[PDB]
Amino acid sequence: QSVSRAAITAAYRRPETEAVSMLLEQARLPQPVAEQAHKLAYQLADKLRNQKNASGRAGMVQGLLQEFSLSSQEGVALMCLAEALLRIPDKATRDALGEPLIRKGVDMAMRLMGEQFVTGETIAEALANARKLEEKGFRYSYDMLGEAALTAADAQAYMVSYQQAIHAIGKASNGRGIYEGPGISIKLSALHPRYSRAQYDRVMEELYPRLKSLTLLARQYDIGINIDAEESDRLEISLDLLEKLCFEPELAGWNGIGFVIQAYQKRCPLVIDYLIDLATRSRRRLMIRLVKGAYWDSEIKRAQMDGLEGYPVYTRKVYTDVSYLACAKKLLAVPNLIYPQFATHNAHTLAAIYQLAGQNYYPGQYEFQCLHGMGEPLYEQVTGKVADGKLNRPCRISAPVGTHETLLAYLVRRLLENGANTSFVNRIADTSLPLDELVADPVTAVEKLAQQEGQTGLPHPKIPLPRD
Amino acid sequence: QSVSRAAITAAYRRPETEAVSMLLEQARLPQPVAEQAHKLAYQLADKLRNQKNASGRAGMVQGLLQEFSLSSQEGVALMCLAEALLRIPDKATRDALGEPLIRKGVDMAMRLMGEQFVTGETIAEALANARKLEEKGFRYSYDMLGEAALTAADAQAYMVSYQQAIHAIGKASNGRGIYEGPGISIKLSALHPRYSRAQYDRVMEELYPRLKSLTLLARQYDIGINIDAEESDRLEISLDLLEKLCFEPELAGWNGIGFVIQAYQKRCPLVIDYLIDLATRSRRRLMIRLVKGAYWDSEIKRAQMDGLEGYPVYTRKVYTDVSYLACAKKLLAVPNLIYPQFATHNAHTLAAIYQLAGQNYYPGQYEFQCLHGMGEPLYEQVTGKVADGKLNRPCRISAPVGTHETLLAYLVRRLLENGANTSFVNRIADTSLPLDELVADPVTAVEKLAQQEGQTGLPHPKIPLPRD
Ligand SMILES: Cc1cc2nc3c(=O)[nH]c(=O)nc-3n(C[C@H](O)[C@H](O)[C@H](O)COP(=O)(O)OP(=O)(O)OCC3O[C@@H](n4cnc5c(N)ncnc54)[C@H](O)[C@@H]3O)c2cc1C
Ligand SMILES: Cc1cc2nc3c(=O)[nH]c(=O)nc-3n(C[C@H](O)[C@H](O)[C@H](O)COP(=O)(O)OP(=O)(O)OCC3O[C@@H](n4cnc5c(N)ncnc54)[C@H](O)[C@@H]3O)c2cc1C
Ligand SMILES: O=C(O)[C@@H]1C[C@@H](O)CN1
Ligand SMILES: O=C(O)[C@@H]1C[C@@H](O)CN1
Repeated sequence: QSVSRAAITAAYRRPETEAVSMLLEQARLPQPVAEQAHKLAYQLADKLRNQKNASGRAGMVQGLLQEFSLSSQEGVALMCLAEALLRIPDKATRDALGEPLIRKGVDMAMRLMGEQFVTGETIAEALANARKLEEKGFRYSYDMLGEAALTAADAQAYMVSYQQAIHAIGKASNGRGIYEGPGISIKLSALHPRYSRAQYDRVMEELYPRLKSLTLLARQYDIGINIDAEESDRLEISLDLLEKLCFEPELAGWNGIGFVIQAYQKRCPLVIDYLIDLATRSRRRLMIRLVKGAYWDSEIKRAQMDGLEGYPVYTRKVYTDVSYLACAKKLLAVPNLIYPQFATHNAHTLAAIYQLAGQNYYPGQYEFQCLHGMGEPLYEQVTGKVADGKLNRPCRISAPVGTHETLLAYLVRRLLENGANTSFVNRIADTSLPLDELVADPVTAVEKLAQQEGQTGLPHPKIPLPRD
Repeated sequence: QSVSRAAITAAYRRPETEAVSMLLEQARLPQPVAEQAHKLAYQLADKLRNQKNASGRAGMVQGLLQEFSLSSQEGVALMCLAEALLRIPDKATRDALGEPLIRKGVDMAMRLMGEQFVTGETIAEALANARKLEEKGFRYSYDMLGEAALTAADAQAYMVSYQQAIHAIGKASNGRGIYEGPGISIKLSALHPRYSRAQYDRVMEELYPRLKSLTLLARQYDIGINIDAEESDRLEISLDLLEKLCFEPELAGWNGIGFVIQAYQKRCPLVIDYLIDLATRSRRRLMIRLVKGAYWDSEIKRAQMDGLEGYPVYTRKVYTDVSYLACAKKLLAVPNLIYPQFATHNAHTLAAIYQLAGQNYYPGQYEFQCLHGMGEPLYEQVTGKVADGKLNRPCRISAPVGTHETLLAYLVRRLLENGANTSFVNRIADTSLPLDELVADPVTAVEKLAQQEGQTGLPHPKIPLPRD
């Protein structure tokens, strides 16, 4: 392997104490920057939590819950009485006074919960809904739902769906280009049957020509085409595919190839070193989506079953946060080689990147990204005019496109993401968690754990090594 | 009295059968127009009811509620099971498996429920919030809360608050003018102590100079100034004040004087005849807000206590709807004399006015109006570009300004309006009421009642004449 590819391989499952300790100083925000990040994060989070005065109203209730020492079901009774009294029109009057059921249930629960996350049933419908936010400075990436093709027929249908989508998105883009215009994202697992266990030779013979074909088509329309990151044991083959793609003569001088990297992997910073070298060698600017990672629960389960030396992902959420910040700095350092796209719904992460990107933002420096149904509220504070009290930073919304028949896997990942006690979007909804705790700096949090536990980067107490 | 003033007086409490029968043909929409009104009303109402697919989702539930014959608490249990199952990360695993308390309570209930209806605590705060919707084509009228001044000191404080508000609104308007720019609305009951029983001479000596002063100030800034309509026994004195105001030399050639008329009053069409004559004589275009009326519950109570010959308002809601349509046609007929401002949250009423206004709309022909916290959803379909799927008709939002100390009366009127089974905004939320019933034409509804009951315009069966 090349020097950079070899380094990736060696970092695959390196001990967490080692991995985290190495990231810490790369992730640490300079005192000035950290303060500004905190203030901005606090502000974003406060505005989000207090949208319709939710907190102000809460304070009003408790202010009476004590003046009468009433229970929850008590204060409510009083409000009910007060409401009835306020409905008296005249003040004087007021004053004076089998398995199919289970299978169907899961299917329906999936669809009801999934609606919030899906932009459209078809690409035409999705694209029709774009103007509203695009006119506000938002951008879109269309995510054709459906993954892990099991059969040759399945993969072919996905291929056809991508091609049609590119034509549609490309026509809608109308030459807006890879930055301001919409793009598409693809899953390699959709393009090859049984990708999960597919061998190198067959992937190169069969998947690659499909990847190349879609990419050439995207280039014809000048839209971004992003390669999604999936399970960790497919990282290596995805890099091999990316490597080959970047050297296609027909793509020379075109910077629309995108690639996701997952900060929850120990390999992430090493993947970045490789990508930097690849952009240099292939003479392009890569569009890189930095995400934390959507498959954590499965990654942990998988590793515990394979009984290997360790995990390919961190076991404490705060370590993934630290990894993201360290990786963000690396990406921001090389604007000639990478267009960083910072996917996050986390107010601290957003504010940290905003400060790390430095003075003198220009549109092509970077963008934020979010998932439809999750990020719009946060980014409505971010994308738009400074005069309107926004940050004037672009956000690209990932917009799922598909019917109920393709929704399951995506929906499950969203449930895990939204339901996890560790998730920012879960904690922001816990009004008992103080804002300062919510937007706490991850590097400092890691150092606090280190002082308490006796060393930096210990694994989660409840997630022992697979061999234990 | 003049011919027009005399006609108003004679119509004060005319029998409902007579009043309604007289309105019917003036209100009747030409077959073509009625159909277009129905289609548009249905569309507006459907989009409002189905915002986040509320109905589509409802249909999905019942589709299973029968396939298993499950109770409400039953289907819910299944969804709960399905949700837990969908939280299993790996599919294989899933598959295999005293009076102060009362006074305080009323105060707090008032404030919690009132927030949705109040734009700002102060005029500066209110004005700061205007750009968002103004940029979308909305307009504002600021409603300084506080009415029915009891003391001289009270009225003076209201007067000062209005003056300060005009300066603020006028500065914010910045010469946008009476149509495109914000205006203010005032209550005569705020400007004179014990207005409810005030005599003509004292009102002319004391209230009028205040009204004149505010109006001259509004003219200096070229903003609209609207006289609110209050209880029915103050209609006459309000007309006397308006009459005098319209002939002030300093207001000559200025068309910013506004006046509300209430369609629920039997006098409404006669007031319009008077206003038409007044605009002609005083050589101005009057800004007229046609509203249905906010004091119905109190009007009925008042009449039943005074034991008079009849009611000054209709006793069936559908009659008020008919009155509004008849009155709207009268206003639209005289664009040189009146700028009609159609206040309503009712999709049928809106659609009917839209069609009645005819072909070749121009911005200065008319506007719609709504209350903050009630009308924005409906009018988001209306104000804005045709290309964006809107109707391109302006709506002016009435924006209450004030603290909790001035909120009570306004809030109570909003509770009655929102809570009434007869209110459009209440019925649209009743998903068991078919859309077609919701947007049913009021003239046809009245004719249906007439055929069933044996004559047109009978009073509400539950609201006998006061002397009964
Ligand atoms: C536009 C877009 C494209 C995306 N593409 C991909 C993609 O191709 N592949 C993909 O994998 N994800 C992808 N993601 C999504 C992504 O990974 C999740 O949305 C993300 O991890 C949420 O991070 P956050 O900063 O919003 O929330 P945060 O609440 O701050 O962090 C959330 C998360 O931390 C991690 N985590 C949770 N618990 C632990 C733990 N105990 N130990 C270590 N880490 C933990 C997870 O990665 C997790 O999702 C994409 C997201 C967006 C917005
Ligand atoms: C910008 C603005 C300014 C306003 N200014 C004033 C004002 O100065 N004075 C004022 O009085 N109102 C004023 N109103 C408000 C107003 O009168 C109510 O908002 C209104 O009546 C609601 O009508 P609607 O078409 O939205 O609802 P709809 O549901 O179609 O009709 C509602 C109503 O019909 C009436 N009604 C209810 N029951 C009966 C019945 N049994 N018999 C007869 N009629 C019945 C009422 O007038 C009532 O509010 C204003 C409203 C707005 C938007
Ligand atoms: O599948 C997922 O969970 C993420 C989100 C999308 O952008 C696609 N990759
Ligand atoms: O007081 C009311 O109820 C109405 C609404 C405002 O426009 C003022 N008049």
